[PDB]
Amino acid sequence: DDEEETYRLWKIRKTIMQLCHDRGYLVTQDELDQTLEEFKAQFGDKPSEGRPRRTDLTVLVAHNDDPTDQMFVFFPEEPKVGIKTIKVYCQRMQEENITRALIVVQQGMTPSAKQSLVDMAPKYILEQFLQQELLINITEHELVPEHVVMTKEEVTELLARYKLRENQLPRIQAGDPVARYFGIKRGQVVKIIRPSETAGRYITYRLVQ
Amino acid sequence: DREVLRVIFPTGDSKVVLPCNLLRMIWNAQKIFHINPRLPSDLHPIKVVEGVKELSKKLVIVNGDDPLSRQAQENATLLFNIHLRSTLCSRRMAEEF
Amino acid sequence: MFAGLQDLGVANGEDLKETLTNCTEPLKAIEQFQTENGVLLPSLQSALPFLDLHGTPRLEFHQSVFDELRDKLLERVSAIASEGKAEERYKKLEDLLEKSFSLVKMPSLQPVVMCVMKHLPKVPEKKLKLVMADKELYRACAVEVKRQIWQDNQALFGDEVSPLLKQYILEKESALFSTELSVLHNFFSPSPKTRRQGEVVQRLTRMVGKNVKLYDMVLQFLRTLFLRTRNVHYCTLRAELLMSLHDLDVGEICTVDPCHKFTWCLDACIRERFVDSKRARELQGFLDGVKKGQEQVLGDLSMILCDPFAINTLALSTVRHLQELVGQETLPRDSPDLLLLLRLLALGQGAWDMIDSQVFKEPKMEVELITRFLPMLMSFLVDDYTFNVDQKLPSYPNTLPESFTKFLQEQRMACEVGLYYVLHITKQRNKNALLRLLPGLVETFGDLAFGDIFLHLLTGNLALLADEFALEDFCSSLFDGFFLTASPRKENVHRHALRLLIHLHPRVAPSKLEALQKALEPTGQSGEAVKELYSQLGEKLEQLDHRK
Amino acid sequence: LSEKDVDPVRTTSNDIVEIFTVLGIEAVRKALERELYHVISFDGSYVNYRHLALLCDTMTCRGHLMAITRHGVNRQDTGPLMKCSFEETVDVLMEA
Amino acid sequence: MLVIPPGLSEEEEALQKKFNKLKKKKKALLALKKQ
Repeated sequence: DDEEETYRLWKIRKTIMQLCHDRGYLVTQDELDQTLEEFKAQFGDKPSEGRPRRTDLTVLVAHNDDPTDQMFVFFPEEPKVGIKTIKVYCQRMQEENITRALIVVQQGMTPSAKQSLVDMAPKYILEQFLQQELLINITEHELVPEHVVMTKEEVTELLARYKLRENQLPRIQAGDPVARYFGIKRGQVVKIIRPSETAGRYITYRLVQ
Repeated sequence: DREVLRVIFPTGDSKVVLPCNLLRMIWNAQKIFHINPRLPSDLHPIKVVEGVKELSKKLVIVNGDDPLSRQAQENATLLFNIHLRSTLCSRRMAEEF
Repeated sequence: MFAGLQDLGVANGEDLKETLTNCTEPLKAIEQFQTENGVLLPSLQSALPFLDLHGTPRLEFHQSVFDELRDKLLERVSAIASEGKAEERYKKLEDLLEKSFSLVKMPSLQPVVMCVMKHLPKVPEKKLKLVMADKELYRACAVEVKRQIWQDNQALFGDEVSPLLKQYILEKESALFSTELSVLHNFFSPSPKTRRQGEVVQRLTRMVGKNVKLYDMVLQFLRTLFLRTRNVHYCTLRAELLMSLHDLDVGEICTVDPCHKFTWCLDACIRERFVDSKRARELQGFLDGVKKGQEQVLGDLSMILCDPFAINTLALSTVRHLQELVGQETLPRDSPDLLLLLRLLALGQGAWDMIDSQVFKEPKMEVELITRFLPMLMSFLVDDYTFNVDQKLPSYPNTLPESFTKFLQEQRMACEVGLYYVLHITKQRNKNALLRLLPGLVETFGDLAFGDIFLHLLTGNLALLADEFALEDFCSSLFDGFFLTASPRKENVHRHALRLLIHLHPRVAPSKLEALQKALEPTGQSGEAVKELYSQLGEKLEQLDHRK
Repeated sequence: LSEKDVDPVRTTSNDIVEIFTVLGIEAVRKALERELYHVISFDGSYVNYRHLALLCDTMTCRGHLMAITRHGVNRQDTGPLMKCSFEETVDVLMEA
Repeated sequence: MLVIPPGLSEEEEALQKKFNKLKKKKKALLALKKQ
């Protein structure tokens, strides 16, 4: 089909825009809430054997606070990404001066690709994202409370206030869907805001490990 | 505070669990001092306002003046403070109690 | 007081006087004259008695109607500002101003004209000049109108901002000299957004607003002050004002300025405390966009790059890439971004030179700098690494070439880079290379080693190295090699020495404590701040001696 | 959840492991609390929220679903003696 | 315009020699860590 593919591409694009907005990257208001119709009109309404193909709607976004912190979002064509595709993506990012990529695969990439991706991490950080995980925005689910990423200074302020070491905080693993949504790395602390039926509102903290 | 409750309590279930049974203590106060809820009383409403405000400062759960500490203290007794304000209203103290 | 009702044909107080003078029977004249002048409401004639039956004057009635209709006119003019198509609503506003400006001075109908000329996209210039003619109308103008009209009057704006300029300079010169010294809590510690959170910055953002002429006036003022005084705080003011305008996303100012993006980026650099390959690369890409006839902007661009915070950020970035090259065993010429930082620092430091000389051509760099200076400090760092290795292996050679001192004395880039690497290694507790490079700090470019930036950062770093202050050798070497050379004539050096002695006296040995006390007793030729610092030092040391 | 005309906000799944893998550790905590409340208040009784909250917080304190069995609480680093107090005493003693 | 000579300068050569010495010492140290 082509109509369902158009719907899928629009949906994943919308979720990527929301994710970039959540991380603090500068996403304009108009493209954040562009409905299906303008997407169809501007990209092509015919992904199958048509101009709205992949690698055409890849997006670079710059950080709102810092103009020189940017992220590519790529949509590879081959269902199973191999070493060649991530290698050419590395090459493309090489002439650019940016170090952050967001891959949206259609099926799980090859184990060699994952191993190279995790070996590449210290200089060039990039993540994979199955398109199935992107058809919905999980932070809008009622079960997922408010997640906020905490700066290092306020983490130190927390630790000083409660006089506890970082290993005594509750933990969250980097493989968590919300953790991957916010792209947080180890040693980084997340504030969590919940509505409580006994207090009214409860704030807890989680250390990424 | 009404809007805050409505976003904490969807489906409109007002049965909550709280420390002090305010209505029963109001009834006790009415019966101890022989209030006679038929004659006009001598209770300046600003006394009600200031009394609620100064009571809210004494019920401390998180102790400290740090902004983090103040936020934690405010969040800990948010629900009870909402209930206290919704009960000890100047109008409710002026026409019902 | 009816200046303007003569244009509408409204009979005025003079007409009342002449009718009362040429009157035969008062009832006729007064009644007819003010009843034709009264509110022509058909049903109003029945309301008049009932108002005054209790004795309540009908003036209260008319004033109540006036106030209610004033509320209504304010709401309706706000609705005009909100609703209606642009062309029709602008034309309506223009016509309504044209037929209502006759009563602009009257405080009764002032809100009408004030809101109308507030909501106009472009108020007629003749009426703007007339408003500027009357001080009351000028003071009553809204912020939008004041933005719209502040074009010709430059003396008034200069006088308005001069106390703000003075207070800003005093704040920037007092933050550097703060009684508390620390590396993390220093002058450059607050983010540019936090630096703009000040009341002065918000007042200046409100004052400048969206007007191009006001922005250019501020640019000229700051350029002239920087030219006269060589005070780099004007650079920080210009950058903060430009970023505060950027935060509002004012199109009429940001779009016309190519430097607004650069200033936003540079303040981001300051916020991140570093310049990576990305930052230097994009700053190069923007700098190379010098089109024909736009070379003057370079000077103004240099005006942005002469920010003390920006200079600190670029020099610390140079230090970090130098350490990275030491770790990587790679030359600076194999990393173009370090040379990019050097060029950026050169433009920032030569901002004043290019502004004074008015030559809008990029100054050139001598190659001996890169061929000898940076390899020398990298040799020092490699020597420290070799000492560490040989310590682990089952002495540290501190041979300092004098061309280090020569480069620091003559070259501005060598001065900045060497001073910042000294700061970094003093923060790093790198005692050996600190003693190695200390005799080279006696003379630098324009006493940048004795300047406020480096002296504050050095005091902050030594506050971390207070433990070494217990030993006599460390304090003796540091003081004799840096402070005692410029102590008797330079106020800033002696003030920084006094602050360091105050803040690090718990560790200093009693012999060195007393030696520094004798070396730091000010005479009558020093300022009052010196006396205050001496009084604080005496109190602290007396309290310490009381603990015995 | 990705199907059209399906609410992606209110749709739950009664399964804690699936919710953990899809939505995260806080979502599984809230869902686990709701499931315990449903299974306990089904008879019409009442147990104070503090006890469910404490149980759920201990169950999901380490970022992964900690089962209350020996495989969940003995793998947590709490000391050989209380571990042998629970189960497989001599085994954990030999390991220690 | 910035121009850099193709040849290696005096201090560059000394720095590269010290790079070589530090590299050899650190490789010997790592071999010791192997032992």
